[PDB]
Amino acid sequence: GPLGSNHIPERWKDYLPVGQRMPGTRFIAFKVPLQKSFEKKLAPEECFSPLDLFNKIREQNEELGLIIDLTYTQRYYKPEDLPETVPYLKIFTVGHQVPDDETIFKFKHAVNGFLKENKDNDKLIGVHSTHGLNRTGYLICRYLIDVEGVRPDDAIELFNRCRGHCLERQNYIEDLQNGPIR
Ligand SMILES: [Cl-]
Repeated sequence: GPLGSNHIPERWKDYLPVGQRMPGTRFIAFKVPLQKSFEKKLAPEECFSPLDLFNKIREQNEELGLIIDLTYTQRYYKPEDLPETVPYLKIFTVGHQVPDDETIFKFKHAVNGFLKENKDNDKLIGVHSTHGLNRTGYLICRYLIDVEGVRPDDAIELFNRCRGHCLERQNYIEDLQNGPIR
């Protein structure tokens, strides 16, 4: 049979696929869409493909202008397979430590480079990890705190309310609340 991993990440099925766009920002968070080979392991209602991602964005009357992918554990999809042409960036966010400073800067640079080129539209920066929750929430909130001067608890609350789930990792939360501006 074909070569290619296709295991469903632990807890992936448990999360709402796509959050609401965060008002006051151009962020939106989602869990990783899965390419076709994964679907052998899913019920139809559990599937969440790249097509489903774009459909759900459209349902909100929004449009992605950049995808930032934080994942590393498997090949989940190839950007060139996305059914809409959208700028893409991989930023590997590995393991469970607070994302390192290089990762934080690469995130900020990607966001800022997108914004500076899109001042006549409201296209979004879509950010995903596996669950679209922990690494995603951390980086979004770190951006808001550092770049926009948002109080950490206000960033976390906005992220949580829009995502549909609360940021879980306590070390991430603690760094947001008490760690340094990068
Ligand atoms: Cl991952």
